[PDB]
Amino acid sequence: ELRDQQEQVKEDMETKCFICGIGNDYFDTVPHGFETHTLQEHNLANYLFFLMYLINKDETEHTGQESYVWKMYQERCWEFFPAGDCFRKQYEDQLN
Amino acid sequence: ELRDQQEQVKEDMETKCFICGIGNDYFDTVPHGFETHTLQEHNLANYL
Amino acid sequence: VLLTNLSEHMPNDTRLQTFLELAESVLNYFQPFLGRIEIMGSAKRIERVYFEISESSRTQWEKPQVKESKRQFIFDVVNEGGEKEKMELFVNFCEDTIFEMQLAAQISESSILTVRSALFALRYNILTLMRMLSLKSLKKQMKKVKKMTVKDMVTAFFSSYWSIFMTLLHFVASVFRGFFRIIC
Amino acid sequence: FWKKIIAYQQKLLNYFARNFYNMRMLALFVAFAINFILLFYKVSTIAVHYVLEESSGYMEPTLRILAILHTVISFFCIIGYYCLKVPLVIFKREKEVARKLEFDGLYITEQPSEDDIKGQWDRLVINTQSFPNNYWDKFVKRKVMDKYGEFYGRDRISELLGMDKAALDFSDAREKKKPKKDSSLSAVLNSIDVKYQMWKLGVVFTDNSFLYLAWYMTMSVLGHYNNFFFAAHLLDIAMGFKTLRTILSSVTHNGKQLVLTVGLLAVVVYLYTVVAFNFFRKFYNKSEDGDTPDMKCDDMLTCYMFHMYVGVRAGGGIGDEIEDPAGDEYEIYRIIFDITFFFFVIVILLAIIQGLIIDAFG
Amino acid sequence: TMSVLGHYNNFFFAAHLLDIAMGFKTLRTILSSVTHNGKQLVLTVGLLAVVVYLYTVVAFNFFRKFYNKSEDGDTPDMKCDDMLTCYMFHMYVGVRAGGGIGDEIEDPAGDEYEIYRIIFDITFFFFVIVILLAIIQGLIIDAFG
Ligand SMILES: Nc1ncnc2c1ncn2[C@@H]1O[C@H](COP(=O)(O)OP(=O)(O)OP(=O)(O)O)[C@@H](O)[C@H]1O
Ligand SMILES: Nc1ncnc2c1ncn2[C@@H]1O[C@H](COP(=O)(O)OP(=O)(O)OP(=O)(O)O)[C@@H](O)[C@H]1O
Ligand SMILES: [Zn+2]
Ligand SMILES: [Zn+2]
Repeated sequence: ELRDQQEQVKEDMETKCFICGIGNDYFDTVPHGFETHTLQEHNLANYLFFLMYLINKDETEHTGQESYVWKMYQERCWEFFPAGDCFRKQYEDQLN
Repeated sequence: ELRDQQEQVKEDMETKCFICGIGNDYFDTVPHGFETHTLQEHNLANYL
Repeated sequence: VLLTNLSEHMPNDTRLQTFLELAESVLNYFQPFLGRIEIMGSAKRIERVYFEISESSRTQWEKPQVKESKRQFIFDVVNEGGEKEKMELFVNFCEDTIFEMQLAAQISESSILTVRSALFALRYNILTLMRMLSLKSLKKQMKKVKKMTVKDMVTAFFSSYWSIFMTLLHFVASVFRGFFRIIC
Repeated sequence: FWKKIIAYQQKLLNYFARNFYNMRMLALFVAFAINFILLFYKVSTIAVHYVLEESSGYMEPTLRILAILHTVISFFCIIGYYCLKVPLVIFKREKEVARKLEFDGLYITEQPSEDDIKGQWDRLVINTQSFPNNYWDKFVKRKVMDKYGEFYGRDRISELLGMDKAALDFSDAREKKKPKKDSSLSAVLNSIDVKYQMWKLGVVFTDNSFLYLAWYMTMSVLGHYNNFFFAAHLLDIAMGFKTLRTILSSVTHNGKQLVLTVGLLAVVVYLYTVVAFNFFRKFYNKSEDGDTPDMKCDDMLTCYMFHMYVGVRAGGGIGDEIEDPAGDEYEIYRIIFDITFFFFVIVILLAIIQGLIIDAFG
Repeated sequence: TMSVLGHYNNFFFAAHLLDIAMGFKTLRTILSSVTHNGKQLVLTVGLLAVVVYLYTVVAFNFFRKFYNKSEDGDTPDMKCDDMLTCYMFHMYVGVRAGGGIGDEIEDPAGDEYEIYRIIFDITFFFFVIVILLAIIQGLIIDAFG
């Protein structure tokens, strides 16, 4: 059971993105697309660093996007996390 | 075998709707779409 | 940040890539400190956000304890985590990790002998093997082997490899002796 | 003269390289034959006699013939290995060092860790004139030159790579053209690149398979002094047969866990030894005659040895071997001691080992 | 043929009970666990026989003194003075023993080879009794799975 759980963790992390949850193949239509997406676009470390930066930033100095995310994090709403969508999927026509 | 059967039950219920049988991804094109569908639209308790 | 935003939002503007080629070095310098995330913006669109990542934050993130905590968190979320609580647990883990990396940054304020012996043994033993050729005294052997027959030919062919195997045995013995001297 | 000697040497090398594997099978077959003959051996009279007793009487000369043949085949297997698989090892090593030199600057920008014997030994081959002897790319020195010639200095890169500077221009200019025949002994001696052969011999000596074959030959030689040394060659079946690889991989897959399980067992047994030594020293008499008591737990080391050997090998635990506790003030504590020993050591830990093997299979 | 021979000797009819494996499909599932990995099971026995032979070599060369199996002192019955006899002993008694060959050979206390003999016994118990039998059982379980 422990070995199967480890394998399941590995398979999930290798087949779908942590944040949005889209499969690897859709990003892999472009070469190296999945790792590009999971390491530059939807990196969880980047979200952690953004929370750090937004907390350590002064509230008066917040931009509009930062203020939106700040208010919504204060109210504990997680809709701002992209779920089922991404930049590429939104701009399929223009980007490609 | 018993553990595998339990895991299979969990996987089936988490990946496809009980009534219609459509996969989770199609509903998940809209955020929280699968649970919305399986808890308000196609809830088996609602049929009961 | 301005140039990265412009490039990523205008992916096919030749004037823009030439200008980026001009701006190449600065972007390379600022690559580690540039953060990039995507959020579901107020205009019902996915918006990409750029911020600053500090060197201290990056180092504390790359410290091994934080990596172990990340692995444990991912294991827990994948195995016994639901879809509702995934983003809540992720934010809780982010908060705890941010606190621990800040505290770590706060507090953090300001074999070879065996390898050498083995290399020396290799050098010495191989040298002792090669002195036989280095003497350039093969003339005495050539005196008798001027009448070269197949038998003497094969004999020398075998003798060379036998000498190599003797050298290997001597080298292994020297390694064991040196290791014993080192441990003692 | 040389045109014939080199050709015949090449023919012999090719023959041995071709027949490397068949000789490795023949060595195993001869090893099984020798060990089957050795099974009809007995000692006689202490006086230890190397006397083979048999009804036929011919197996005695057969043993000597088979031993000589085994030693010859073992030597031939080293020769065949040298002719066949050494070139691949040299090719891979030269490829790795060249790639590290070019795309990592392993000796220009950075330096070996001083703990990597491979990296430290590879420093010799860079200066050699006969570099990529086996690796195809002969322009690696001109590539490293073009990559790091400006920042780190052309004169320094050339010195590191052993590239000679003035000779190229002085030969492209007015240069005398007269070759000299290699048939001379001085010429054939000067032709050999001593340093490159040194590095190659070092790589071969550090090769694992060559070391295993040397061990095989050494044991074959020692078998003449003592015939029972030929039994070590039966340890070669694991490598001879691919079928045994599947069975052995179950053990080797989780070898670290199997060793740690034994360490944990040794710690648990040590704790039980501590408890028995402090509280139950009275039940460890192992002498039947009452006149001489033989106590196995008056000493810490002796008691631990007892628990590790007799208690562990016992099917029911240490209680199967130590005195019955009936009618004693420590009866309940000793019963708990025995039951816990049986449950944790005999039942669970051995189950952990077996589960590790089964999980390796799966 | 066995049915015919049963008339000459009635106990030849017991061989026909070996027909249940083919008569009942239910026994096929149980027997398939054994037959699925039969080659591996035979190779495991061969490997066990080789390991026991190596242990026999070691005992014959170094520990021939502990293999007396006679209680009365007047007639010594030594089981390892001969190579074949010692191998037979190790293959039969040592393997069938639950604790290894040390359960059946003489106690080594107070001897110059005490440590070596203890290592010999422990390694025999670990490699033969514990691991190889575990390999056989794991093969059967893996066949089931
Ligand atoms: N949002 C995400 N952020 C990061 N990685 C993701 C994400 N979604 C999926 N992944 C997957 O995670 C993989 C990286 O694994 P992970 O971050 O757990 O560390 P690792 O590769 O085991 O090692 P290390 O601890 O050295 O970073 C990526 O290759 C990718 O397949
Ligand atoms: N038609 C359906 N009705 C209800 N749930 C469905 C249906 N189809 C699929 N599901 C899945 O069933 C999950 C709910 O599980 P289930 O109803 O078995 O109970 P539970 O979560 O184990 O706990 P509880 O007993 O507290 O309700 C949903 O999250 C969904 O993924
Ligand atoms: Zn994503
Ligand atoms: Zn439905």
